[PDB]
Amino acid sequence: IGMTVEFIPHLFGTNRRPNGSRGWFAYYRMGADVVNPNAFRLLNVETAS
Amino acid sequence: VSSAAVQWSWDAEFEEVSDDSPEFGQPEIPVKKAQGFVPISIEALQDEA
Repeated sequence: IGMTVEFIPHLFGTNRRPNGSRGWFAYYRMGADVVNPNAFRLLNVETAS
Repeated sequence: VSSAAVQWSWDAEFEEVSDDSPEFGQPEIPVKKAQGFVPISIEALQDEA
């Protein structure tokens, strides 16, 4: 899912009563990984630890 | 039916609101009866003018 934005009309407080505020909620989803780790080559420059 | 007025308040930014519930009441009025009675005689109702 791409970026989606929702508008919350009423925030609440400690005693479950309106406090006079509003917000924006936004989210998206993805995931990725490597299927085969031999099809790549990477160079590592190790410094003295 | 009788009622009071809502109690407002002065609040700062991002402060939860108090509970303002008006209190109702009900006046009530009963109805009573009054009576009078004056007897009269056949002779009196006829001979008196």
